[PDB]
Amino acid sequence: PYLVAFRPAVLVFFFIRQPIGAGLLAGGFLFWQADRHFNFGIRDNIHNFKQTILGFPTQASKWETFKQVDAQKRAQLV
Amino acid sequence: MNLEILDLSILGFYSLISSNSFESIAILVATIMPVITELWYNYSQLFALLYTLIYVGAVVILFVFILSVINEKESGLFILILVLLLDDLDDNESNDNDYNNVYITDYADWFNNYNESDLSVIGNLLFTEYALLLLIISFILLMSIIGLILIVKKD
Amino acid sequence: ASTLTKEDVLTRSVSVLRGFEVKTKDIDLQTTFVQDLGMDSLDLNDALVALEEEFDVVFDDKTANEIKTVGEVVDFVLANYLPTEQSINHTIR
Amino acid sequence: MLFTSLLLIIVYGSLVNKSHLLTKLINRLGLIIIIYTLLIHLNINTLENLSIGINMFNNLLLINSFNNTIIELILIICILYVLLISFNITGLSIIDNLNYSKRTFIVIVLFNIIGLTLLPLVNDIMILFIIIELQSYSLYLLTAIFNESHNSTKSALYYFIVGSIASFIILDATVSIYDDLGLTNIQYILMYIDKLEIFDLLCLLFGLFIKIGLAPFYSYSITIYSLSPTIITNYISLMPKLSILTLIYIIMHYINIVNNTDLNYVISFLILISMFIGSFGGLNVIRIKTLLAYSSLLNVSYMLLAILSNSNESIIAYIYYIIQYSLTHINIFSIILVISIYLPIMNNMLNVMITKYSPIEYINQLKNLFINNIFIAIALCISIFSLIGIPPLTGFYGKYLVLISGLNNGYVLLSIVLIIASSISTVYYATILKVLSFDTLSFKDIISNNLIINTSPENNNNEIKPEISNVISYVISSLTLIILLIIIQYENIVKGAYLVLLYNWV
Amino acid sequence: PYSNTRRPWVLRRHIIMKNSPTKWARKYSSRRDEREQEIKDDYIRGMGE
Amino acid sequence: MLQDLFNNYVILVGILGLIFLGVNYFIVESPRMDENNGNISDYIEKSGPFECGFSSFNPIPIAFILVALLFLPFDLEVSSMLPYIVSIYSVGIYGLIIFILFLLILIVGFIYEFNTKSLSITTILHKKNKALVKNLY
Amino acid sequence: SSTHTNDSLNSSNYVDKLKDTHFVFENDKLPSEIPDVEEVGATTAPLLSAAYFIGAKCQDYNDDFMLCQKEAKGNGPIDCLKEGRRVTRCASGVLKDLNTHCSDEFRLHWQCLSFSNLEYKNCRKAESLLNKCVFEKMNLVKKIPGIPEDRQIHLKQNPVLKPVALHQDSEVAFKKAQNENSI
Amino acid sequence: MDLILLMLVAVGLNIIDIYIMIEILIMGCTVNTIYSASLDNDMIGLIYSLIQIIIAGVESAIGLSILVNYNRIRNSEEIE
Amino acid sequence: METYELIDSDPKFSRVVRYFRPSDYLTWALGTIGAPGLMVLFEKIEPAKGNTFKMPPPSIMRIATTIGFFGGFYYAYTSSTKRFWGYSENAKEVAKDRYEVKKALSEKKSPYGSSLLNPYQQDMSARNSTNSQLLLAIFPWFNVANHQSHGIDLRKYYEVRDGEENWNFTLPPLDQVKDLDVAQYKEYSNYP
Amino acid sequence: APLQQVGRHGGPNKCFGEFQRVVECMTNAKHDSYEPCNNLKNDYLECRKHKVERYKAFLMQKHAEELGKDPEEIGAPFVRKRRFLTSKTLGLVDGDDYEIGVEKI
Ligand SMILES: CCCCCCCCCCCCCCCCCC(=O)OC[C@H](COP(=O)(O)OCCN)OC(=O)CCCCCCCCCCCCCCCCC
Ligand SMILES: CCCCCCCCCCCCCCCCCC(=O)OC[C@H](COP(=O)(O)OCCN)OC(=O)CCCCCCCCCCCCCCCCC
Ligand SMILES: CCCCCCCCCCCCCCCCCC(=O)OC[C@H](COP(=O)(O)OCCN)OC(=O)CCCCCCCCCCCCCCCCC
Ligand SMILES: CCCCCCCCCCCC(=O)OC[C@H](COP(=O)(O)OCC[N+](C)(C)C)OC(=O)CCCCCCCCCCC
Repeated sequence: PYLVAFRPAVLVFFFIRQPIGAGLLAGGFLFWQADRHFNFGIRDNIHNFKQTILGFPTQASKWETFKQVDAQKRAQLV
Repeated sequence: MNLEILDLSILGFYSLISSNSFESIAILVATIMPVITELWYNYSQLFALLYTLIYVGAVVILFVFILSVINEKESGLFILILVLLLDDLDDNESNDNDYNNVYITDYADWFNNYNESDLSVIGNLLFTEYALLLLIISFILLMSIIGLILIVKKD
Repeated sequence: ASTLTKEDVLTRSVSVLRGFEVKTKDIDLQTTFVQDLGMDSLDLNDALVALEEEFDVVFDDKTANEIKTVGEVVDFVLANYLPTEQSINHTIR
Repeated sequence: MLFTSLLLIIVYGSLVNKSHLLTKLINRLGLIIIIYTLLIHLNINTLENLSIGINMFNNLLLINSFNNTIIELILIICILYVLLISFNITGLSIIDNLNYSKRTFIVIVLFNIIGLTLLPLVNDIMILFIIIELQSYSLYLLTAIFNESHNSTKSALYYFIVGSIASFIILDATVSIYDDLGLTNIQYILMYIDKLEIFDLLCLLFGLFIKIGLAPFYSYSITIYSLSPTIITNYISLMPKLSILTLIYIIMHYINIVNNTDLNYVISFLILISMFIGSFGGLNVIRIKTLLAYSSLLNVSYMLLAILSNSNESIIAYIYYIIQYSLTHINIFSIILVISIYLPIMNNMLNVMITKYSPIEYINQLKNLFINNIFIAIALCISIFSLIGIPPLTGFYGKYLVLISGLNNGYVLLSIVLIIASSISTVYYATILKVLSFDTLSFKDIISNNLIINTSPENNNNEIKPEISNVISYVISSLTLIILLIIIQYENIVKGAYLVLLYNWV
Repeated sequence: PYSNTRRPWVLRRHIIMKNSPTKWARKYSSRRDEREQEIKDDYIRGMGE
Repeated sequence: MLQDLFNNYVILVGILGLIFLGVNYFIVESPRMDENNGNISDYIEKSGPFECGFSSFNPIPIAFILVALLFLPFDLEVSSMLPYIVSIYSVGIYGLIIFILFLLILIVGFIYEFNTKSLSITTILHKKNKALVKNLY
Repeated sequence: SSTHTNDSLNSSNYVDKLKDTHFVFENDKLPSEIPDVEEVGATTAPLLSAAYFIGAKCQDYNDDFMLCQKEAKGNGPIDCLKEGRRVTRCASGVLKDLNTHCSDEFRLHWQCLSFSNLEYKNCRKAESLLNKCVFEKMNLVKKIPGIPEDRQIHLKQNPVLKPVALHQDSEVAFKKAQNENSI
Repeated sequence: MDLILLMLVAVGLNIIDIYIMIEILIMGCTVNTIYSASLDNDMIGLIYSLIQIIIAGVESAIGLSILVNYNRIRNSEEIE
Repeated sequence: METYELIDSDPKFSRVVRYFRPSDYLTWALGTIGAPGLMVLFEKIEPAKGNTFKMPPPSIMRIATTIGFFGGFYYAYTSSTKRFWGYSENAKEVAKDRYEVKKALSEKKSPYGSSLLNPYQQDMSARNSTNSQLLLAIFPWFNVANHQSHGIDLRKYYEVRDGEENWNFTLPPLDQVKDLDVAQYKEYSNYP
Repeated sequence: APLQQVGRHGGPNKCFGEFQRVVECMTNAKHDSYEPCNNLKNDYLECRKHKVERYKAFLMQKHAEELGKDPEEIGAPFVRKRRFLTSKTLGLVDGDDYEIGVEKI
């Protein structure tokens, strides 16, 4: 609970000490906070790019895997 | 709007621009406090306190104790910002997409009529079930007490 | 380690000597100080102290009245050159 | 026996005055404590009853006939080690007073022995991370025992930093295994050996690889060993490997349950590199301790080939190898600590500075040892020849048995490389033997009263005064003939290796 | 109450505290997920039979 | 249970901290008001160290440095007795006997520092005396 | 104890914010084939007041429900629903009985408990009135198993631990019955 | 962007700075353990965390004790 | 292997010391005086100072006896323990153990004894001390509690072996002996 | 054998019961191999992480999109703020939407 009290002081001292640097790191922080608020889909797609290149099981691959299982089982009944 | 993220972004900046041993010590405190606070909420309140009583109360004020006996002497801004912005793109330490983006719940039960603190259980196990761990740790602390004297005491 | 050699002292010695009133601009090992350069007590002390500021070697009282040539100073620096002790940060990290 | 008397020595140590005679006699009490521990241990522990493996202390520690033997090995090497400080090695006070100044030298050793013996027995991750620290800290304290020295302290600071990184790597792997399974005990984890992430046990070994100095982490071990005093390097370059190679073998025994092919390749990559660096490394070096540090890396490389293969022939190979390399390492460092009395004295060139901590530091300080003390030189030559692998010395069977387990499991590449690195290494073991004897006849007619041994006064000039202490000379003589004459008892001793079991049973 | 079960932000966003041999394997190696994906896939393959 | 009231208190103290910072920057009279002679940065004479008036140009002893280092063990000992405080009953006699052992091991550490006099600041650099003795020849 | 869990409301809304906790309702009901039952509608103070009286009246039915759990071998919630309704109906019986027989003494007790942090030691006077009235209308006697009869805590004449603040209604009702009933 | 070893830039350029980084790294393993112990509702994991805090405390003392003796060595002339 | 009868897989501290054969005290006798002797013998093999024999300080002869005393006890303690586990000859001990256990059962008292530990702590104190002697060289630990996880079947004390019919013991069934698992859970299966 | 998975009150936690049945299955003498206990080990890991269960929720969320179903009409209604668990939302007959007291119990 100590940071909640110390947060008002340090944020003030971040803009006073390094005003140009403060306007970016705080400004950049608000972008991603807004991005998740507004479902911009950016950080999600930056994430999906990494999982594709590094061979991870992506979200799209699982849903494609379900389609292959779904399409196979349905024709098995016929 | 998790304000925990902003604080780490600041700490991820002063760590790169740290110059003298004043800055590095302040990194340790500025790492402990986000640890202590995020544990006070969320996961475990008992260990949010156990950090402060031991980390800050024993080691960190011993860090600044010895540092006053050591020494006090002495790319740009766009690269440091560029390093942070690329480093900030991915922040999912795990890669189980189902385990991250799906929420769960637990069902409470009334069987434990003997409600006790998490520290009482730890004492009830560390002092009875795993007494050997406790007695070895005492032995290690004994080694340090004799160890620390022999290294420093010249005579 | 002592990275100074005899030539390194000799090459940089002239530049300091070129910075003070010298009768001849030709100075080498054989060149003297009082005779060739016409330096008296106070004149010679400034050059000797100046070489202490560049070569970072202190000349004692025993050698004070026993200096007669500029080759001796150049050879003296090698016998009396050490690197200043570096703090724990510089040495190992 | 250790815990009861270690506390007695700690209290008794500071009660009496600080005098080198009282410290030395207190060091002997350290020898008596270790001797009793061995008798008490051998009395209650047998190979027949420990074949199954007997859980102890709420299943925190598990002991079987394999870990039991290494505990007996650790205690015996320590008994020979304490003879280096409990008795005179050279006799001259100038060089032997370094071993008697520090009172807490023996206390720290007994702290490490408790850590050394319990490390192979760990059966839970909670006690693994503790016991590794009890041993690890005892190393850092030991390396810094001589705080007046500048090199010894800088060794411990360098040792502390790397050892802490290795501890964190070990800690992180155990936390990762705990996060996947939620269990702590290793026997509980064995149930889920097919469902945990197997590489987390590799991350655990990468922590243990750092502590024994395996390439590419070899850099610090060579630096540390070359700097610490010879009395210290004899203990920190051998003991940590005794109690960690055994733990690595037990973990590798568990990992081979699934027989992961990817994990063998990564470890084989480290084994292959270590033989390269351990062989080509020592070709161009001038320090004797740096050479033996590279020899240690190569012989750790050979043993890890047996551990990786991990079959019924590996136990026979690893048990025999660890015993023979330990005695040989004691034999060489016992000789180097004694032949410091033949050093010449000036009456300059290169301004070579020799300190009382490491009187023998360069290989060329062994010159004319064939002339000064021929019997000692032959003991040194025999010890050197064992590491080369000249049959029928103990060293030859060590490589013969490792190759049997290595080739039995399909390690054809590593076996051929192990042989090439055995041939390359022979160059810088022959250099030691060239220094001793190759100039004997050109220096047979020499006038030299300028030895260190010549400083001692002549007591009677009639009675025969031996040049060396009784105890230290007898240890060298006992170990020299064991290496040379092992051919007699080899068939019986190897039979003793057949009986060692690690969950083989049937 | 339904909630998430993610690690603390300081664990996965400190410039130093997020670097360890096992954390890099979690974050950049597919070996853990490929095995643990098969169990999930087997849930749907084992229904119709 | 329920710490929303405590949370607001933590917020209030944090907000109250800035009020200590900011109130001075607004209440104080500006430099031109008192003497105008110079700003804090410009007034080097005032914005300088105090050394009793005269201008001048911590290598602490071993004991002070040794007391600080020994604080770390003994503090971990005390702070590790917390589990026994909240469970002194349930562990019963077995915990009590374990607890006493956990101290008797640490008493030997206490005993060891007592005998060697490691804590004392010590005075060896000075306070030396000798007895004058005639040397008749 | 007060540790953050995933089953009930945690300490502060910040904890809910960090965990992104959602409080989820279910609009369905129990399936038709499962017989309906009227849940007990008493809060903490009434139950803590009547915990022992519920035990005396429902002792055979508490045990069967808990014995059913043991014999269900981990399948308790589905294999002990029929037994679960027996305990609920018996518990509702006592609360209704205390409401039509000892209504005055009942409210005096649990209102004392709400006044004094639900601690049983702070409402002895409001409890002695309730025990006597219950024994004369429902034959239910409070008993604490395991110890002798004459060592039960609520019968101690001089308890060492007394409330800091005396309840006024407890004192008035005690003194009102001090001379009238206990002549 | 950790595979480029970015954390080495964030470390200071003194021996005391290396000590800090190790303790931060060890603290990362405790926070993970408390994460695992709490979610599983396991008190065995919280015992492990208590041991990690205690053990990592001792390692801090031994490191600074060595560093203080090492630093005293350079300024150990003591001529007066 | 030279197995024998398993008297007690977790022998109690008081019973291990009681069953010390006269040879076992002799071992303890040797170890207590062997340690001062070994210090003397070491000076014989090589003196600490000089080249001549010099008896070590009387102060050292006192501490060495203490090390030998606490050292020689464990050799006796380990020798006695192997007779309980079945690793050593225990014909003498089996006769003694069966007589006492039969006497305990005959008097309607538990063979193990009354305990101050609740049923969990008895189980916990079994796991901590059982087989601890295998590490008694490294550090001490003893079974000082009256628990019941001794790894035996008490019916082996019912049947009468050779040379035991003279004791004239009468043994009640196990469900009537104080302080036993089978005769404790009569009201609640959760509590003794 | 040492305890694992001890809840915060000193007794077994949620996933200990599934842990005990694995230990009983493995150490039993009747089993020739460990093949029988393969499903028991899969349940224990399911209890701790619910990874398979979370996967089934991922499909249901994904599948609800492709048919055009809206989570408002299929999902479970929820309240996100702990001070707005109003008595009207709770279903109390006389209840009103005012904020409930969560400042101090
Ligand atoms: C927005 C995105 C942000 C992403 C953050 C990270 C950005 C990328 C940073 C560099 C990434 C390089 C490493 C990539 C991940 C590690 C390798 C890996 O996990 O595999 C991924 C990739 C291909 O793997 P793949 O075949 O698809 O696996 C599918 C199996 N079903 O494996 C590869 O083939 C990669 C090629 C690696 C081989 C060449 C490099 C190795 C040789 C140089 C190593 C450097 C020296 C190290 C020496 C070791 C020390 C002993
Ligand atoms: C109550 C909050 C008060 C905050 C006061 C400082 C605010 C500045 C922001 C620092 C906090 C960011 C986290 C990084 C830790 C500090 C590392 C650092 O470099 O601090 C820099 C600080 C400002 O100086 P600056 O000009 O910006 O940098 C070049 C200085 N030659 O120069 C310094 O070296 C700091 C001098 C004071 C050191 C006091 C101890 C450090 C602060 C501990 C309490 C703050 C806890 C962390 C709060 C933020 C968490 C992310
Ligand atoms: C008929 C039976 C005979 C049996 C032996 C047959 C094989 C012998 C092989 C010898 C052939 C090469 C040796 C002679 C070539 C000269 C090499 C050399 O001197 O270095 C050249 C080059 C740099 O040039 P420079 O330094 O200027 O040297 C000029 C010398 N004229 O520097 C280089 O190019 C060095 C190349 C890099 C080093 C690569 C090392 C890889 C491993 C090489 C084998 C080592 C063994 C590996 C396995 C054992 C250890 C694990
Ligand atoms: C009775 C059965 C037990 C056998 C004795 C065992 C211990 C030896 C003590 C004897 C007394 C003593 O050491 O006396 C001292 C002698 C002689 O010393 P020196 O070299 O001539 O020195 C000069 C002495 N002056 C001045 C008297 C001449 O040293 C020896 O004998 C050394 C023998 C080495 C020990 C052999 C035992 C090896 C055991 C191996 C098990 C792994």
